[PDB]
Amino acid sequence: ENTLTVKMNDALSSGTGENIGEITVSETPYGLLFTPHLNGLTPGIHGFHVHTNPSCMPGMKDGKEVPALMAGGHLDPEKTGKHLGPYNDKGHLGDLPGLVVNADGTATYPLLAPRLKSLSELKGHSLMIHKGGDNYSDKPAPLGGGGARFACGVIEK
Amino acid sequence: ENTLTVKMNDALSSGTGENIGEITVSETPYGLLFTPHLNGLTPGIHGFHVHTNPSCMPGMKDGKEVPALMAGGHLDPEKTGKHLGPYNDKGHLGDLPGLVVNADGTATYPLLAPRLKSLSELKGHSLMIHKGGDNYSDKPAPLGGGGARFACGVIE
Ligand SMILES: [Cu+2]
Ligand SMILES: [Cu+2]
Ligand SMILES: [Zn+2]
Ligand SMILES: [Zn+2]
Repeated sequence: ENTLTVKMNDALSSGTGENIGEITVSETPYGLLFTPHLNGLTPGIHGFHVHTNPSCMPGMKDGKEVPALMAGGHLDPEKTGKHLGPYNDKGHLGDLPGLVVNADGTATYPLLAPRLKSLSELKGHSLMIHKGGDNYSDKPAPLGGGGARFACGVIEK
Repeated sequence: ENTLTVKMNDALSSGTGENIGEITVSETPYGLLFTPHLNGLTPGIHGFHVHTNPSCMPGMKDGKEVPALMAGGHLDPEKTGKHLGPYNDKGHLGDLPGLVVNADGTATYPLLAPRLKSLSELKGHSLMIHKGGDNYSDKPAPLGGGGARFACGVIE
């Protein structure tokens, strides 16, 4: 393909929740462009990453159900172990720019991830929108401060 | 490392208004990164572009003083005459990603312009923040719908 469309749903401790739209991913000469067509989100910047597993299912951790835990960690085929954002090749390949949410809860602003070059790199993985933001660092909080997983979609094929 | 710090000031019909912070420009392997440290803006997305002239002063047009008119138009060394945004090399080279302003009126979210590669490409030009947004197209409104010029900073 030259584009793909990822449906995004809210992540619940019990499974999958409300559909909040889709994200269209296209290839550009500068990398992958993520153009959201979403609603249902808190205004501001949200952590936004490709995660390793093609699942948005919840999982148990320290006694409690965690929404979208089965998506696994940030996509990291080079096993860097480091959350350094979309502009640093020393960290997770799955680190995308923060998702920008408008005051009415829609997300429309397009996001360029220059380190990703082909839609093939997304196949068999998941897209994640977090409750918190992303300062592209593991300091002062791990994983950019994204925290909990709010919405999720699977890229199959 | 080599970075530029561009002070940004409100643009008024009578001249230059109050400072609203600065934008730090850095070079990355993927292009220039504009990291804003601004305040005093309306929440939302603002048209954000490099303009040709190293001035932010106002000027008269069709009988009215226009804020920051002296910056000229969008930087366009290839004379494309088209506004197509930061990801499309068929339009103005000066087209940057829209400036993201938080609910409290501050701008902190960093913006990558992949088509710009060296800080030297910004010397002798200006950075412009518009009142309106930017849909990276000349339709439905020309120049992405940025409209009037709200704040501006000279580089060199
Ligand atoms: Cu994530
Ligand atoms: Cu402009
Ligand atoms: Zn990461
Ligand atoms: Zn333009």
